[PDB]
Amino acid sequence: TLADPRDIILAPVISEKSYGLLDDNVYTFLVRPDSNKTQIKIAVEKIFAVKVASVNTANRQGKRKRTRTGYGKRKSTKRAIVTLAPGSRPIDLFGAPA
Amino acid sequence: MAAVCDICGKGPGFGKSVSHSHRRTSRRWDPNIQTVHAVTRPGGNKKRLNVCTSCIKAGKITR
Amino acid sequence: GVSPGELRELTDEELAERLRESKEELFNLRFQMATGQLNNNRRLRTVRQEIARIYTVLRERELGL
RNA sequence: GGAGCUGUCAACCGAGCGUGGAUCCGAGGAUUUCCGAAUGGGGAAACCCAGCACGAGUGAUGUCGUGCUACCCGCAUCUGAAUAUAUAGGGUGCGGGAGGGAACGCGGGGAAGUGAAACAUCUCAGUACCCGUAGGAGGAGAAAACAAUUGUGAUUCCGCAAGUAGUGGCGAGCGAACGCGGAACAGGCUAAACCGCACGCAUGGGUAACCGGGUAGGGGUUGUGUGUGCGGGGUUGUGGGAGGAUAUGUCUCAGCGCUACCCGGCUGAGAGGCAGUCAGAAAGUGUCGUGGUUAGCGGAAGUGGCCUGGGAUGGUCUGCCGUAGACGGUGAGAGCCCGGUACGCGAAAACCCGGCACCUGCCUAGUAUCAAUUCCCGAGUAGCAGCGGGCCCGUGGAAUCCGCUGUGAAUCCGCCGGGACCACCCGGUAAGCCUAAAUACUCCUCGAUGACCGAUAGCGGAUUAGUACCGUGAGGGAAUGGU
RNA sequence: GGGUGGGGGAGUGAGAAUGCAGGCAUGAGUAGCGACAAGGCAAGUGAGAACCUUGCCCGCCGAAAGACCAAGGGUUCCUGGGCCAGGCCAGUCCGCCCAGGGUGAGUCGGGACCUAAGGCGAGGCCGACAGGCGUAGUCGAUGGACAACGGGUUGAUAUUC
RNA sequence: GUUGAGGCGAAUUCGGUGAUCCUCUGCUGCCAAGAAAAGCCUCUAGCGAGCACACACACGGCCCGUACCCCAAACCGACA
Ligand SMILES: [Mg+2]
Ligand SMILES: [Mg+2]
Ligand SMILES: [Mg+2]
Ligand SMILES: [Mg+2]
Ligand SMILES: [Mg+2]
Ligand SMILES: [Mg+2]
Ligand SMILES: [Mg+2]
Ligand SMILES: [Mg+2]
Ligand SMILES: [Mg+2]
Ligand SMILES: [Mg+2]
Ligand SMILES: [Mg+2]
Ligand SMILES: [Mg+2]
Ligand SMILES: [Mg+2]
Ligand SMILES: [Mg+2]
Ligand SMILES: [Mg+2]
Ligand SMILES: [Mg+2]
Ligand SMILES: [Mg+2]
Ligand SMILES: [Mg+2]
Ligand SMILES: [Mg+2]
Ligand SMILES: [Mg+2]
Ligand SMILES: [Mg+2]
Ligand SMILES: [Mg+2]
Ligand SMILES: [Mg+2]
Ligand SMILES: [Mg+2]
Ligand SMILES: [Mg+2]
Ligand SMILES: [Mg+2]
Ligand SMILES: [Mg+2]
Ligand SMILES: [Mg+2]
Ligand SMILES: [Mg+2]
Ligand SMILES: [Mg+2]
Ligand SMILES: [Mg+2]
Ligand SMILES: [Mg+2]
Ligand SMILES: [Mg+2]
Ligand SMILES: [Mg+2]
Ligand SMILES: [Mg+2]
Ligand SMILES: [Mg+2]
Ligand SMILES: [Mg+2]
Ligand SMILES: [Mg+2]
Ligand SMILES: [Mg+2]
Ligand SMILES: [Mg+2]
Ligand SMILES: [Mg+2]
Ligand SMILES: [Mg+2]
Ligand SMILES: [Mg+2]
Ligand SMILES: [Mg+2]
Ligand SMILES: [Mg+2]
Ligand SMILES: [Mg+2]
Ligand SMILES: [Mg+2]
Ligand SMILES: [Mg+2]
Ligand SMILES: [Mg+2]
Ligand SMILES: [Mg+2]
Ligand SMILES: [Mg+2]
Ligand SMILES: [Mg+2]
Ligand SMILES: [Mg+2]
Ligand SMILES: [Mg+2]
Ligand SMILES: [Mg+2]
Ligand SMILES: [Mg+2]
Ligand SMILES: [Zn+2]
Repeated sequence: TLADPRDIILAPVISEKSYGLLDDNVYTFLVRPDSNKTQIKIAVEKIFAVKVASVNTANRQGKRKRTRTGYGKRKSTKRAIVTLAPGSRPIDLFGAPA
Repeated sequence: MAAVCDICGKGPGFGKSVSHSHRRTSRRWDPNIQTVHAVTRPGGNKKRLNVCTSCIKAGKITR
Repeated sequence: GVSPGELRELTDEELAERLRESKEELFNLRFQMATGQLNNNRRLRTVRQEIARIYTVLRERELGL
């Protein structure tokens, strides 16, 4: 019943683009697809005790693959790109050094 | 007009119309429904209803 | 995993604190798995199950245990 | 329940759990996004946007969590517009409905192709289809019935009667009933006269002559008369009730019926009898089952020899069980190898059924005799006329039954039926309601079976199946099993 | 899994229905290989090159055969692999196959603002039932209102970073 | 210059021509006589004890689309 901000942030995105943004101190997360930007900002600030400048979101449709005779569709995801305030303590992704 | 009585609920009946050559076609028997402005108490407000002449002939409604 | 029998002595606030601790632990495990340094992948199922256990205990306590 | 387990295509791994009882099987509970009758508002179904209340969070807007917020109907309450009485309408609080489902039921609407060697009457057929509306079944059901000189005695269903009597452009066709043999059996509540009690109206707006009757007085005014409702009374066809005169108190008690008395009668309570989840009243609470259902457990007897063989369950010698020689598996035809089978045990809990108590409610004098003076016995109904429908019956001499229109009765000396009608006789008692069983069906769940199919068969579907694919859409709709 | 005999029962016999389903011939290594812009050489890669990569020539479009959208499509985009199916030839290539990646908005186009034609429609009126129409209202852009420009950057986004 | 990225980086004046664009929801002419609502401004009804404004600082700005084809080999034509 009681809501936790960690229910909104699912996992970090690990890719070359994400590693590039990490140097700029911008973090990419996979979030629950129903969330909105303000809720994400509040949740990140609460979780990491950090200051957030802005949040960018994008919905990505899942890929279609065929397996033996028919097509199946992977799940759609929502990505949030979070840029910290100019001079905030970095978020330690705990394994994503870039 | 208005083939259903508001008081007793009497509705139309269905049958056949028969010609000289005995061709039978469907037709209706409609009750004699007439407009009435009915009051519930003397000098009260009138309400318009659709009732049949049998209900009028009986004391079922009052003007 | 924590057992329901040993859970059923915490009153309400200890249960809530345990639930918060479990959610934080699950968050950390999800991040570790995502970045690929988690070895025992059964921990996620274990933590999910104990979260469900705590929720069940709380709900049944509310509904006339 | 007892040693493995982390479902399957469908493997490969990875990482773990388990005798401190896992996986697995049964029951109860918790959780249960969004759409959908979908119901806060909107919407291209699965999306968008809110209001109120309470919490969370923020430096504060933003943001989050949980509840409630459709429409209509019924009931109860507050308000009573134009407008006065008032009503419409409005507010509030409680309940209820909506939609789905394979078949079966009931009520209503209702084809054509086809047959008639053409075709309109007729048939097809009250079928297909449609609408309304149920229940585990439904509809019907307790004589205003049959019968015919005797009698039967609510309804339903099966077999006959019988392809008969009949009916029919007497064409094609259609087609009863009486009665007989069976399955299953069951009967009950009301309305009315009358008597009381409450709201309403006229009259005395006091001469009521009433207030339990009377025995005499008392206040003498609240009686008198009807409507709306609640009680009592009543429920029958050999007519029965209401109302009168002879004819009496399950058992008791408190009150009251204007007063002293007889007889009462009413209310309430206690005492007894009866009945009960039922058609005849409606719920709930405990406890008990040789009760049942939802997991399951036990359960006899060959490691037999030889031959062939990859392999014995085959052949041949032998041994045994059998309340078990059903079926299936196992490296080839297995009662004795395995799951099992005969037979016998087994239920925390939940549900069903039954029993006993609690509990509920009914019974608290009227029985018979006489009187034949009066009242009542279901109304815009019956009957009659017109137009139709349906009955074997196609309008015919057309009874019985149903609908619309018109006219329109009487309460037992009444009224209806016995195939036009009349007289006599016989039967019955319409216009209020309820009612088990015998009958119909299987989306579904268990357990069986087959001189049924065996992959172009059998379901469209043994395979990704209402899938792929085709169509804007309603719809149409495959093919593919075997080391 | 069969034979024979006494009986019982059939989805019991195919060559023709311009029959149905599957397989396979003949025509035949035949027609065709989809515009009248046009290709060539050198080098490379490779088992394999007319078609792929690089360079240089030549030619064609240029009110399109260039550059952006909307509708529609749906991962066809990028990177790394692949080469038995597909591409009217071959293919080392690909809009094909496999894995991973990639779409960042207070101002752009929409909603949260507004209404047109039209749709639905509380009550309501009408209609045997089914239902028809319609008021309040509520939806409905193709229209009204409303705040951003220049440059850079990625393999793949940019008035978004 | 592994031909990727890097580093530096001049001058930038005056004429001609000239719109399908702007002034212009303007102007002129004509008859066939040419949406609505929000928005904005204003009036009062009303509310009202606190208000309106200037500067500075710090903040909040939501949901969906955004890849690629788009006179086509990626759309409608069974087909590149
Ligand atoms: Mg939850
Ligand atoms: Mg930004
Ligand atoms: Mg966006
Ligand atoms: Mg693919
Ligand atoms: Mg009506
Ligand atoms: Mg006909
Ligand atoms: Mg009449
Ligand atoms: Mg279980
Ligand atoms: Mg809704
Ligand atoms: Mg709606
Ligand atoms: Mg008034
Ligand atoms: Mg229904
Ligand atoms: Mg015909
Ligand atoms: Mg004919
Ligand atoms: Mg013929
Ligand atoms: Mg039912
Ligand atoms: Mg019934
Ligand atoms: Mg009575
Ligand atoms: Mg009465
Ligand atoms: Mg066993
Ligand atoms: Mg051998
Ligand atoms: Mg065998
Ligand atoms: Mg056997
Ligand atoms: Mg009667
Ligand atoms: Mg008649
Ligand atoms: Mg007739
Ligand atoms: Mg007749
Ligand atoms: Mg009549
Ligand atoms: Mg006679
Ligand atoms: Mg009945
Ligand atoms: Mg029955
Ligand atoms: Mg088949
Ligand atoms: Mg075969
Ligand atoms: Mg389609
Ligand atoms: Mg043979
Ligand atoms: Mg034989
Ligand atoms: Mg044959
Ligand atoms: Mg043949
Ligand atoms: Mg043939
Ligand atoms: Mg030739
Ligand atoms: Mg040629
Ligand atoms: Mg060509
Ligand atoms: Mg060469
Ligand atoms: Mg490409
Ligand atoms: Mg190839
Ligand atoms: Mg080829
Ligand atoms: Mg409408
Ligand atoms: Mg309506
Ligand atoms: Mg409108
Ligand atoms: Mg709109
Ligand atoms: Mg527009
Ligand atoms: Mg691009
Ligand atoms: Mg883009
Ligand atoms: Mg683009
Ligand atoms: Mg486009
Ligand atoms: Mg195409
Ligand atoms: Zn009437």
